[PDB]
Amino acid sequence: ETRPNILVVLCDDLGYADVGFNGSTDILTPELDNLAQNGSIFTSAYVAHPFSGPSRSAILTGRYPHLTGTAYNLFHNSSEDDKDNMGVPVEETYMSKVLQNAGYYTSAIGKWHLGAAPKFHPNKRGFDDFYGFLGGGHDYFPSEYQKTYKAQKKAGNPNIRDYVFPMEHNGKPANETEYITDGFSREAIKNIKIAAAKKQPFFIYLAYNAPHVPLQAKAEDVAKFAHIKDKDRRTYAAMVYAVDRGVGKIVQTLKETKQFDNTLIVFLSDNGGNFNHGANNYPLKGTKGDTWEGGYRVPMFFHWPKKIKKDQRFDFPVSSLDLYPTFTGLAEAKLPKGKQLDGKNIMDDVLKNTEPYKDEMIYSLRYREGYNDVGARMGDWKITRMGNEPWRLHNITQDIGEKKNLAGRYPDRLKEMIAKTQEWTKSFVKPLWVYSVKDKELWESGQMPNYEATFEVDKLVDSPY
Ligand SMILES: O=S(=O)(O)O[C@@H]1[C@H](O[C@H]2O[C@@H]3CO[C@H]([C@H]2O)[C@H]3O[C@@H]2O[C@H](CO)[C@H](O)[C@H](O[C@H]3O[C@@H]4CO[C@@H]([C@H]4O)[C@H]3O)[C@H]2O)[C@@H](O)[C@H](O)O[C@@H]1CO
Ligand SMILES: [Br-]
Ligand SMILES: [Br-]
Ligand SMILES: [Br-]
Ligand SMILES: [Ca+2]
Ligand SMILES: [Cl-]
Ligand SMILES: [Cl-]
Ligand SMILES: [Cl-]
Ligand SMILES: [Cl-]
Ligand SMILES: [Cl-]
Ligand SMILES: [Cl-]
Ligand SMILES: [Cl-]
Ligand SMILES: [Cl-]
Repeated sequence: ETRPNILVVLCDDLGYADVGFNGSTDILTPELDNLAQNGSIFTSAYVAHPFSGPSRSAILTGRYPHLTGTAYNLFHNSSEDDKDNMGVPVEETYMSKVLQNAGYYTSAIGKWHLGAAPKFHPNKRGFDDFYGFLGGGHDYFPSEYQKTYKAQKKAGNPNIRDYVFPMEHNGKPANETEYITDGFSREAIKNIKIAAAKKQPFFIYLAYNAPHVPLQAKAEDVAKFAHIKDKDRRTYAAMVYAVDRGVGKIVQTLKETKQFDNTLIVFLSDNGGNFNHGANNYPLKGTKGDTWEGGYRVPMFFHWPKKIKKDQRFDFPVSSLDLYPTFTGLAEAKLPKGKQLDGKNIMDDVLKNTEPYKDEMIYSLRYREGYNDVGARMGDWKITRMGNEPWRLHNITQDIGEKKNLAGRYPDRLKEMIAKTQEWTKSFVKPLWVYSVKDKELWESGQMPNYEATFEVDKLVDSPY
């Protein structure tokens, strides 16, 4: 039929300069590069939050996490009891469910991080099939983590880390035997073949945990980078390379089943690279978690041979929030009544090279221990507050590294963008959970969120003398 298949390939903590098509000089990603070159590379792509849980929530709900109560990560080994509601609210309908109701065969593979209790399970949230783990990460070698899991059960460990838990397949044990990146690639191939056999459009949410810690890589991938002297960089490159291998096999499967031409492949990272653990975000400033560009500006391409031209670069800013309305539009799917969305259906803009966010803002706000980091972009201009320092105004097109603070030269533009961003925060909800005890103390006493203090300007720079 006319409706395209959709494959999201979502990496975890992949740095900005860590794929070939986005600038890498040491990591080799020929299969991803080939896809990017045969479609549209997005040079100003943003995720809705600079860390996983809230970013993933935003991709699947189509709303900023500040509107859904999900702006902090779930903790390690979060409650698996429905009564504790440790998960994204069930009332916020996921794009997977919408696609499933419109006749797609739907599959999620890899990392979830959206709730470990039954009501939050992928199979309850629109996925016909799920293969992966429910929490925030996982050790990569089954021979290693299955030994550790059994050994800790035998020792009577009452709090085994979910990183070594057996993975699952629709709620049954997975009995994985491969390096799990290779396993996730295998399950993607299989689900592509199932969709081909059913003669049904597919939506596959392939959430590799690579290159997220722990840095663990196959010897055969390491040898591709054996000369790289920094052991972290060497292992990380091999981890990314393994994803690239899997994408190459997925691509051959799509061609063999004749689904390649009419499949939209979207590749991105859930957030910026963590430069403490192998990642490189050049030329951006900062690291995973920041509201510098480095925390939430990510590599992205769209690949869809039927519609998207080759060698395209799309330079206008876009959001991972656009995936929900764009995909449901492509699926000719009807949104549930009352569903709220923060992004736009951008596919016509990509095809015509027009500006979807013209005179509109793409935002980040990240909660810290007593203050807020903020970023906000319109057109060529961005405002940033990091570490509760004085506000910065950057021409992000001219100054991608956020080095030249123009707040003094153009104070009206600064204040203009502040006012719009402060108005945005008036729609926020309270978090359903926070992350640390410190967090809970600050919110309970009203020290957080204090958006009013976040949007102070002149008193941060004026001298009292
Ligand atoms: O690894 S060891 O040093 O041996 O200790 C481990 C374990 O420590 C790890 O926990 C996580 C897995 O690797 C890193 C180690 O510190 C951690 O990475 C974290 O993964 C999370 C997802 O599972 C998140 O990505 C997390 O990042 C977040 O951190 C906070 C919360 O939200 C923001 C930020 O505010 C986000 O960036 C990331 O750091 C240790 O916990 C355990 O005690 O011992 C193990 C060894 O047995
Ligand atoms: Br749902
Ligand atoms: Br397993
Ligand atoms: Br860290
Ligand atoms: Ca991440
Ligand atoms: Cl453990
Ligand atoms: Cl084809
Ligand atoms: Cl740091
Ligand atoms: Cl064409
Ligand atoms: Cl700085
Ligand atoms: Cl001005
Ligand atoms: Cl709270
Ligand atoms: Cl002020």
